[PDB]
Amino acid sequence: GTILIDLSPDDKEFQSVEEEMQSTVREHRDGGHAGGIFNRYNILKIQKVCNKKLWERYTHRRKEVSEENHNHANERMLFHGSPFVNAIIHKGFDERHAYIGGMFGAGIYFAENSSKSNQYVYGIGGGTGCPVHKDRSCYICHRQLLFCRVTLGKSFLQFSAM
Amino acid sequence: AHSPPGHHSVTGRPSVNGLALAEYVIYRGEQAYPEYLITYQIMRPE
Ligand SMILES: COc1ccc(C2(CNC(=O)c3ccc(NC(=O)c4ccco4)cc3)CCOCC2)cc1
Ligand SMILES: [Zn+2]
Repeated sequence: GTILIDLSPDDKEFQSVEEEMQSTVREHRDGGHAGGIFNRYNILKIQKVCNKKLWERYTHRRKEVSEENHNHANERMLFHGSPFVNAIIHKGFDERHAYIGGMFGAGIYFAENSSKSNQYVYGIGGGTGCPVHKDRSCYICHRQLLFCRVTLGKSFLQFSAM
Repeated sequence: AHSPPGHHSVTGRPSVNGLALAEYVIYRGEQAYPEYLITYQIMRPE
């Protein structure tokens, strides 16, 4: 049910999404171990993800959460990076596959810093890096993140020691 | 497995590194929509 619509570089949408990517890079405490050494990205393509079924599922839940939270979905746009991205765009997110305990427990993780999500594209801690060169800092191989619409509702505030 | 009772998500907020932004966790796939697929390379600094 999923179609991917290629956006052109002069589209305002291409440009606002790239700017969110680029501007939310930070330095990481591992010196680039997991995700590599970089200050910015080379954006190769941005596709809009269109699936009627996943969109309706989303807005149905959004409305439920909103009514539970003084008409406030608390909707954000956030990054997700993992090796599950190809499965996710076709099937939607699935909490059953999201069973590994992270810093904040099991579940589906998103980030405000694109560079944080970049740490996970090849696996936990960057896994063994790219499939072709085994290089967590590969500057050749293509990577993929999702920029996602996320309903937070009433979000539990967990301060972390990081 | 589940959001804390009476919550719909978790906000994980760095308290030491003041330059690090938040991370978030949800427990139901229907509470996110993957809107943009971004294909990219990291760039080697000069
Ligand atoms: C093998 O590399 C990884 C990379 C990162 C992670 C952590 C975050 N994990 C998720 O954010 C996550 C995992 C799985 C899915 N899976 C799906 O949504 C799905 C739909 C169809 C198939 O899968 C959605 C989200 C696990 C918790 O510590 C932070 C990273 C786990 C495995
Ligand atoms: Zn490579």
